[PDB]
Amino acid sequence: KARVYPFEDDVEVSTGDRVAPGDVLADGGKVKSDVYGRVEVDLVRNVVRVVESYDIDARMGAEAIQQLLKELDLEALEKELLEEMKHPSRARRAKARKRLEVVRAFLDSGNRPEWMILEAVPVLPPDLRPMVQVDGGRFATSDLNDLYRRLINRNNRLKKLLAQGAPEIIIRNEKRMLQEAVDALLDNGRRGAPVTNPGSDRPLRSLTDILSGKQGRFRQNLLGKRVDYSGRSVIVVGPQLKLHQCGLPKRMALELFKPFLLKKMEEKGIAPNVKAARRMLE
Amino acid sequence: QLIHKDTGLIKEDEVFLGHIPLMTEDGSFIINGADRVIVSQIHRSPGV
Amino acid sequence: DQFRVGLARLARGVRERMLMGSEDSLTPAKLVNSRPLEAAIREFFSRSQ
Amino acid sequence: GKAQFGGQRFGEMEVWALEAYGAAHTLQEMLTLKSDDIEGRNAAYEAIIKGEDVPEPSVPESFRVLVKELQALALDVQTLDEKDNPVDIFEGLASKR
Amino acid sequence: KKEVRKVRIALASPEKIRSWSYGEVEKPETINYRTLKPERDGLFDERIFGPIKDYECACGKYKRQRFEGKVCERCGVEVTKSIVRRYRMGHIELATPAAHIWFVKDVPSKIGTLLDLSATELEQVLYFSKYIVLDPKGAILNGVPVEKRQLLTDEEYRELRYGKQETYP
Amino acid sequence: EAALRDLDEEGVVRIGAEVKPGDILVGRTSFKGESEPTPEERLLRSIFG
Amino acid sequence: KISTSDPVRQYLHEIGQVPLLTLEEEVELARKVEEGMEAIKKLSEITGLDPDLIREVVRAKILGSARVRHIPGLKETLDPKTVEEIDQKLKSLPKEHKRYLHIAREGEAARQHLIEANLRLVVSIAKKYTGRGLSFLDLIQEGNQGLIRAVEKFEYKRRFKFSTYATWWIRQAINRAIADQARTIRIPVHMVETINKLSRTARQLQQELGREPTYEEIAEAMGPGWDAKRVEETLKIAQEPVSLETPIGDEKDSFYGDFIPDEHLPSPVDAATQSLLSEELEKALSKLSEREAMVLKLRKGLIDGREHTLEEVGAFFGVTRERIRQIENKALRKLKYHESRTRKLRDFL
Ligand SMILES: [Zn+2]
Repeated sequence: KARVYPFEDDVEVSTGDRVAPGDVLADGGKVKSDVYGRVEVDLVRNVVRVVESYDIDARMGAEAIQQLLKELDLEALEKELLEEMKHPSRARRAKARKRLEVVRAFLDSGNRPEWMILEAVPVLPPDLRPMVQVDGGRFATSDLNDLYRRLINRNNRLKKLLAQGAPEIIIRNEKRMLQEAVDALLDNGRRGAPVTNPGSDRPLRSLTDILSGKQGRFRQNLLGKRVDYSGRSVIVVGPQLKLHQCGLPKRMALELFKPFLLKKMEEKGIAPNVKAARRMLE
Repeated sequence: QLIHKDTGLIKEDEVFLGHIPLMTEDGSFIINGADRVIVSQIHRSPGV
Repeated sequence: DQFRVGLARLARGVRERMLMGSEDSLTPAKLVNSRPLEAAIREFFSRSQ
Repeated sequence: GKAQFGGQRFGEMEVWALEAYGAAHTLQEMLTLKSDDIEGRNAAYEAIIKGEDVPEPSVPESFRVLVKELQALALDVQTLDEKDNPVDIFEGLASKR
Repeated sequence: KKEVRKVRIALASPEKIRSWSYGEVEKPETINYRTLKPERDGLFDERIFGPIKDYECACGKYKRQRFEGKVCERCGVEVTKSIVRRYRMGHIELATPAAHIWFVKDVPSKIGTLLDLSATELEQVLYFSKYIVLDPKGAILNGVPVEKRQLLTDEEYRELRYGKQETYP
Repeated sequence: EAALRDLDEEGVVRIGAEVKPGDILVGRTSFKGESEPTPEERLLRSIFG
Repeated sequence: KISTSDPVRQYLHEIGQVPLLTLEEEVELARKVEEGMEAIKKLSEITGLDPDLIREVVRAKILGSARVRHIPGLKETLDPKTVEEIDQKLKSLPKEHKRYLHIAREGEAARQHLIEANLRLVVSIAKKYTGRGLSFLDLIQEGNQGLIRAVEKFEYKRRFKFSTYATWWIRQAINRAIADQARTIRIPVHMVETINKLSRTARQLQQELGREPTYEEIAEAMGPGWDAKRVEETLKIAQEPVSLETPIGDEKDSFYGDFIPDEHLPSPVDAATQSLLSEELEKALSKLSEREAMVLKLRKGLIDGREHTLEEVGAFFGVTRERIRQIENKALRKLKYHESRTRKLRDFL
């Protein structure tokens, strides 16, 4: 489906452009083409095939979506949906409000929809996802790095490809994969689940996972901390004790107050300085 | 015993690659120096 | 039963050998490997519930 | 450690109990100084050593850490005051450039 | 020296994001194994996250606390408590935009629940992988001129890009 | 040295010894801070050999 | 269907691909590419502009506009402005030259086709490089790029099948990336070689030897420069490694990490000690030879390298090493023994 436009005398454009009818085409202007499409260059009969393909923009993935978010005035839709609020008594009025509150929150508490999309992926400080040596020549880490890795890999690969003006397919496809890696990191399992490529097909503890440790319904979460001046032992009854008192193994007591104690020591001839008492009790 | 279509009956009568634990005179086991025990567990007998 | 798993896990191994196995350069234990079964049982006891 | 003891698992159940009484500080220091607030403890120790009073509780790594996790999840978490003005919990090592 | 009274939670401006990053990870490289070294421009490139040794650069050209916070004109690593390594954040710059799932698999899928898009059908279909929607313009048609933004398929897409062709052996 | 009274058997402590929390069942030595002596410590150390 | 979590199949619609690349076709396309580049060369030259630059252009246009990188690395190339500028230029060039244009044009377009048509050849290969340790996908895509290269680097002029040709490149890009991204830790290739080389042998040994041969055995077995403890270090180095998030024997709520302690940071004890240390130190320091007490400290105590005498001479920007020796002496000496009175740092060691 293309319009054969044979030419002769003057020249045209370059086999790939969108034309409909464009300012000029060929032969010193003796040629234009009210009809749309993209240029194809024949070099024999100085003829030109112009398949019709007006320039439309239909992108995939985020980019696309992202655009939309930007290209959107809330102040608008706001009062817009506001006009479905009661008018269609019960049917379309339901959805309306639903969709509407969102906005209000966005609209109100200053933010920007576009934000929900990504191109700037944060990274935890190292010592929070450390890499440490352990046993006779081996170390350990957090899955993140891994997650993180694969991700980077993908993105950088991607770059080249574009830099390679490659078939938008593999490209798209690539992006596709990338996106995956993306979420894969944020919250693993929310769609298909990746595991240590090798060994235990156990999933990798992702952000969310790690976070709320939701893989337990945040009902059994590992809630609790360890105290410093704590201690434990078995109990016995002290008939001697007076209500507000309680027996305490010196030995145990000792540790719990070491510092204070130390000080006192020093505070008394018996102990010249600190490290003294310190070792002095070791 | 591995044979061949040519009735090639070559029989390497040996393969001790794997060894398995033994049960003590009393009935327990020695795993990596640790006295280990195995608990006989129950289930739903196979039938209709 | 545990003996069987790593056992069956060896046959899997041995069957993957008929593929690139020579006419008769396969006979004995060139088709062999305990590790899989070795682990199974080993893994078993040692790390059994 | 081996020749060194561990700390008591202070949990919600105990938090709850404490709360009930109203010993704000304790619960704080309890979880901060006595546990997750780094700089604190040392400063704490020393203080005690010199026979001094106790400094105040900052943010528990647990939480800071948390913030990061969030951020790592592409999520700004902002500590603010009355005037609704952001506050750095990392006091610097967060502010860049 | 003072106290707080209000905590906030807002999305992150890529700007804000970038407003945090003490650098950008460009390299996967974890640590060099021969010496266990935070691979340069890698995930531990302390040039980004900081000294691994409080108050001290890489090449060591700088050490003592007597260099408060003076960057290295060589290893390009600052001088301060290595502790900051568990606090500073770096980023990655995405060649292409990627969606934050928590606004998709969470229903209403905020974003879609914001574009009259099927919290799945619509949203998913497109973004994730296979199908495309008409971004801004669509004059050409198949009977129906355009969809300000409605969905469309590949063959659909191409049957417009390449118009219509056919090979005959 | 009084802390070596019993663990004198060229590395190990001599059998049949009344040990108490804190004594040395066995003597071991390695290298810390990636075997880098503190400059702070440096000085101190020099002052006594 | 829904959570049709099988990118695989999708990409696998490569059957919708028309691999109908008969020899005659492949051929044709081939030359059409080389020529396309040769052209670019003329161009750049016949223009004084960079070649890569050119083709970069040639692409975009052929690559349609619905594909233009909204962020050409964020403004690198003015995708919407500096672009046409070139076009009208080239277009505004004589036929003889301008002809080369549509050549490269077709040239690139042709390329595209060629690529795709063999995207399956790709896959048919990745299959063999499975398990080695990398997402089939990643595998595919990598071989995919190795392919493109193969394309680039390819002289059709020498009559012979592309399949069999490129097939090579693919492999490389693959292994290439395998050695690269495989591990959690960056390690040399030659490293890899040997590593596998090892493991492999292990079998050929364990089997025969009936037992698990060790260093010695293998070190020997291995070859030219193989020491037991060498072997040793390798294995150690060839390890996976380990997750901190690994659940512990508790099998309930314990994780490796819950046990790894920190040593880089001083316990309030030490912290205090050092601060406490830093104290009396200078306490003594001050009441002493001003510039000469500071000397040693000013050197390593402030930066690095105390007693760099042959330096500290000009580091004092004056006196010679000869005298330095002396100073130290009395300095330290005079101190300690004086501090034998006022006992402070005496409680350290
Ligand atoms: Zn430096």
